[PDB]
Amino acid sequence: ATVKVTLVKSLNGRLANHKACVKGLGLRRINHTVEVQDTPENRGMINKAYYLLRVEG
Amino acid sequence: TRNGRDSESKRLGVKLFGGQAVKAGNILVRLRGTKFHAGYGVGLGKDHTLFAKVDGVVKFETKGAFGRKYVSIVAA
RNA sequence: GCUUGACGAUCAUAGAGCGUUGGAACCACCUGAUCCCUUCCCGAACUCAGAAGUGAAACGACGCAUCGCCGAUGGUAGUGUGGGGUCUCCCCAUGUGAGAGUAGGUCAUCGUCAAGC
RNA sequence: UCCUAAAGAGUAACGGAGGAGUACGAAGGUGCGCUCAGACCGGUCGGAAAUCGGUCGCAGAGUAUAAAGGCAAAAGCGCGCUUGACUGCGAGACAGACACGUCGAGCAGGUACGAAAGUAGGUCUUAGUGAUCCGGUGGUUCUGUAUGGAAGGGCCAUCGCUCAACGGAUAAAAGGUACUCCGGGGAUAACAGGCUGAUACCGCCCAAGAGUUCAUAUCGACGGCGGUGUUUGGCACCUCGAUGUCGGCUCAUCACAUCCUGGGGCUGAAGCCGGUCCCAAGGGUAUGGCUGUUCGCCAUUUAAAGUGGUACGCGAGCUGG
RNA sequence: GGGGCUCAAACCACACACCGAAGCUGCGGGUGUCACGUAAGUGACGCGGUAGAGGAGCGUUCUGUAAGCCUGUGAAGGUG
RNA sequence: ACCAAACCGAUGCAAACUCCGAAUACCCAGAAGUGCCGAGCAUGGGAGACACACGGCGGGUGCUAACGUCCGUCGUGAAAAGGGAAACAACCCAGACCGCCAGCUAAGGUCCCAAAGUUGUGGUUAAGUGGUAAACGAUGUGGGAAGGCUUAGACAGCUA
RNA sequence: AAUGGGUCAGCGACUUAUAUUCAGUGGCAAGCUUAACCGUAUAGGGUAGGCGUAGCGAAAGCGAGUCUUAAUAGGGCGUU
Repeated sequence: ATVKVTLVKSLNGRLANHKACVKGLGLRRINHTVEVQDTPENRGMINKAYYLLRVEG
Repeated sequence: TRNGRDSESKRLGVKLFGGQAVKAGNILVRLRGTKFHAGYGVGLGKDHTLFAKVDGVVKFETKGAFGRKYVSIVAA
C-alpha cells in the first residue's frame, strides 16, 4: 500500500525517459528515500528505472 | 550511368490515428492511391486523399470482401 | 417449425472439388416475337407476350477433409532496457515474442421481409 | 519514383537505380453496357503464332508516359449524349522558415448526362516547370497635376523571354601571370611525422603435381592463415606569424629477415663443390667507366662486396650536379 | 607502471571485512527562487559552466552639494 | 546410345522481393502521484549559433581498413572539475556554493612503491600463461559423458 | 614541437549626432506635445506641424463598418 524507494545510482548519463521516471517518483539525489503509494502506475516508474533504485517497501 | 537524383519526399501516410476526434474537413490519410478506402463519413479526394465529411472519431475497420482497409468516422 | 425467393450482416473454419437430392408453389431452363426494346451482325444477351413441357443445364439443400483455408501448446529467431565478453559477433538479468512447422479444425454462422408447409 | 531510411514524418553521400521539361477537345463529364491475358489443341498459303468456337480458366492483361502505390462501384474496355477542362467563393485540414504548394465538404449562379437517387470544379495518383521588374494586348466603377477630355497610372484578365547556376547578381561577361602583390589557412594539397595495411615485403597450413621411383632432399598449382611497417597507396590528425628537396662527401647508430668468417642437421651430401633449414650480430663488409643520379649496366677485384630503421639518419657539418 | 609474484600477490567461483570522490551524511557559513510570515522568519528546493541573456555593485577623474568640512599640530602622492 | 523449357518433389538466397510479421518508437484518450513551484503554449525585448569531436548501437561508402567519410539515435566533451583506467577532451563512476585534521560509499581496488585482506572455503594453472595473436600442429594437464578390447588370462617386451 | 608576449612604467579599443522601436520611470490625459522664432533668456510665449481619438478599399468613395461579389450569401480586415 506504500513502498519506499531509494535512488542509489546517479542520473548523469541516463536516458531522459529513465531520469524522468526517477524524477516522477519524487527522488532528488542519491540515497534519498521517498514513501510512495503502491499504485500500478507508480510501479511502472519503479520498474523502468529498476537499475538505479533500492525498493524495500 | 551516373547517379544522383532523388525527389522531395511527399510526407505521406496516416494523420489522425484510430481514436482521434476529427472535425468536418480534416485530412485523414495522405495516400498514393488507396491503401485505405473511404468509409462511413469520409471523402476520397482527387489524389486519393481521405478527408472527413462529418465529426466523430476515426475507426480504421478492415471490412468486407477484397480485404480492404476502411477509414470511417463514428459520430461519438 | 421447415422450404423457396429478395435484401443484408461477415468475408474461405464461409472456398474449390466429388456424390446424392429438389418441381407443387418458387426460381431456372423453356415457346414465340406481331407489339415496346435490342444486337460494332442478335430474340443465344437485352425486352415483351406467355403456360405448352423439363428439372438435363444452372441454382438450392444435404454428405464427404483428398485440395485450399484457419490453426494451438512448446521451443526457436528477433528485440526494449541494464550489464558483460574472446566485440565485423554473441552471452547474462529482465520485459516481450514471432514467421515457419506440428497436433488439431472447417464442407459456415446470423438477421429483416414476402409467399407456401 | 524506388532503395539507403532504423515498421508514423523526416533524414546525408561525386551512394545504388531509373525518369521528366509533356500529351489529350477526348485520352474530360455522364448514362448504359462489357471483362482481360495465358496454356490447350486445330492443318489445304500464316503453322509457336493473326481471324473464332472458348474447355480448363483462377489478374500473370490493361492503365498516354519512369518507378512505386493502386484498381469489380473496376480507376481497365465499348457505345450514346455532351462541356463541370464552369463563375463567385470556400468550413476545415495536410504540408511547411518564408515565398510557394496540396486536398476539400458546403453555399450561390448557371449547365452536362440520368427516368431518378445522384455524379460532374479535368485526366488512377504523384514529374511535365520559373519569382519580381520591364514591356504588349482586352476590359474597367477608379484616378486623371486649373477645368472638360486625353496622355500616363491603378485594379481585373492575359502574352512574351529568360532567367536549366531552375529562390532567377547586370540588358549585356573570356583568358595569362614562371614579372607578380596583399590578406588569411595547417577549415586544404606537395615534404616528413601520425592512424590503417588495400598494395608491397617476409613467414607458415593443406599438397594436385615434378623430382627417372619417392609430396616434404629441393620446388610446389589451386586455395587458406598470419607477421612487419620495409613502399606504392587511403585519411587529412601536426606543422603554411616557414618542419628549406634528390644525390654525393663527412660522420655515424641500431636491428637481424647472416653477405663473409664461426657451430650444426637433413640431403637426390663419394671428395672439391653444393642445395636447403636451424644457431650465432663479435669483427669485417670494393675501386672505377657512364649518367645529377639513388638504382642500373659494364670493367676489374674481394673472404664478402648483406638487407633494412634512424625527418626515404646527417645542409644552425660541406656541396649544389 | 615498476619492484616483484607460482598451495599466488595469476585464473575461475562463493563468502565476509576494509579502502576509495569535490558523490552522500554530519557540523558551521553565504546566496537564488517559491510559499508563508502584523514583514525577523521560518521552511522547501536549488547554487559546474563557453558564446550569450538578465540582475546588482566597487573604484578612478570632473561638476553640484561646497564661501561647507578636513589639512602646515601637516593634504595629495610614495612605502610598510 | 545426344539433348530437353515445363510441371512434381526435395534444397537455398536479396537493400531496390513479400503469403507473413515483431520488440520498440510514434499519434490520440482517460487516470494516480511527482515536478521547486513549475513543466507546455502565445506575444514581444536581447542574443549567440548556422567547421563540431569521440564513444555505444543501427547503416551507406571503404577493404563490415583508418583517430576515413557520410546519415539515424543515445551518451559524454565542447561548455565539467573530482575519483578510476600508469600517463590518457570524448571510456567507467560521479555533476565541484563556501569552510572542516568528521563519517559512509561508487567506479576501481586492498604484498611494497601507495590507502585498504599477505582474508576465508573449494578448485584450476608451471607458461612468468596472467602481463599481445590466426590458420593449423602436439601422449601438457583438470573435468564429464560413452563404446568394445576387459583373468576361457588383453596393449609393447623371452623358450617351434 | 600552433599563435602572441624580453620586462617595467605611461598610453591604447562600443563613442557621438540625428531619426526610430521596445522596456523601465515620471507629467498631463480624449487628448498630448511644441519646431523655428519672440523672450529683462533654462521662465513665459509660439500649438505651424507631429502622434492619438476609425476603419476598410488599389482607388473614387463609404464609414462602425468596408472590400470582393450578380449576392441582403460566404470570406478578409475592422469595431465598448
